[PDB]
Amino acid sequence: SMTSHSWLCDGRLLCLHDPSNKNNWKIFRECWKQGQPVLVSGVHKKLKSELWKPEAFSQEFGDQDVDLVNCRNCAIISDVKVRDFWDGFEIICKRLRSEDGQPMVLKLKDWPPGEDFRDMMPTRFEDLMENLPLPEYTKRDGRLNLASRLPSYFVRPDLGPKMYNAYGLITAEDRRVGTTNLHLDVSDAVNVMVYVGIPIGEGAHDEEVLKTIDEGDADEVTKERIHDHKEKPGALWHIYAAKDAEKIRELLRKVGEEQGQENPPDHDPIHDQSWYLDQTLRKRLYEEYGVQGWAIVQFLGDAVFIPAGAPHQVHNLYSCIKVAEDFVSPEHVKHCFRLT
Ligand SMILES: Nc1ccccc1Nc1ccccn1
Ligand SMILES: [Cl-]
Ligand SMILES: [Cl-]
Ligand SMILES: [Cl-]
Ligand SMILES: [Cl-]
Ligand SMILES: [Mn+2]
Repeated sequence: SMTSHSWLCDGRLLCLHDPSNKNNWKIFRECWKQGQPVLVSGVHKKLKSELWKPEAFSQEFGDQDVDLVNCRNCAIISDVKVRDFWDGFEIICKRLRSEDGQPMVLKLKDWPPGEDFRDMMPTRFEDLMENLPLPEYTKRDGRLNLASRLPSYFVRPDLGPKMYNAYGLITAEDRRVGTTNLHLDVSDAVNVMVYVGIPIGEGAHDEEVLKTIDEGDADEVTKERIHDHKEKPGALWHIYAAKDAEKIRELLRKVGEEQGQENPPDHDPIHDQSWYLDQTLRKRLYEEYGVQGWAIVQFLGDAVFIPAGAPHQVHNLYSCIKVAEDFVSPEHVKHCFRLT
């Protein structure tokens, strides 16, 4: 039976089922006021699927110059053509190779660059912005988006959206690396999975993906979305409450010191964007500091709502295209104020 919502993370995460329902705010706003993330499924069914394919991005934009990041070691690959990234998205035998001769796991850095998404891709911009869930919060002019209404005493988000494109992490060693390291934003964000690419050439890679989700602490209902409904999983997220950010900074100062980093006692390991919390570090955070997070698997068409101030990290299971929009809800406006 079609239902308004369900729960993940053993009751700790709201999952809304219908992305465009005018009644969603009534369920959403109580969870949001408490500083919880929220998942909305089914956004892919609202979009024009032909606009969100890796082959179309290569054909239309392939001659642009870009930088890539090697996710395994954080090395920058400078001034290559964007087709060198897109043509290897799903076909492993076409990927740029490291010196060891392996195909690299790559992230496309800042593309489209800065605020240029709308100018470069006007049909994509329209398709995304018209189908975002919770539109009074997420649209540039929504009644509960304060972004366009605040004075300079508040940090205002840039004009979006922003596109986040990266290969899937593959090996047992890759389980300890992030696609995007632990960081926080002073604005709220909605992040939509518009495409998941399951590769070929080393296709048969299904078992390291299950072990990553299991060791990632994903709940039993999340696991049933794969085995029972055959949905395509894109990325594993860990999100922490804004109120736990300083305890996470204390853990990462102690670990920085154990590993022989030499940091001033006030330095900010979350702002540095240099850490990925692996199974060892997540268990340490829980046992030693009393901090629990939310382990979230984002499937094709899932929109993840990330509260302002909430530390979070992302680990791609397969090749992903994500599009995100920042906004300023009244619930969380304290996080972007420049005083006290
Ligand atoms: N998605 C949703 C959200 C809030 C309120 C109602 C719905 N819709 C619905 C449709 C059939 C049966 C029961 N609920
Ligand atoms: Cl808050
Ligand atoms: Cl376009
Ligand atoms: Cl709304
Ligand atoms: Cl990062
Ligand atoms: Mn972020």
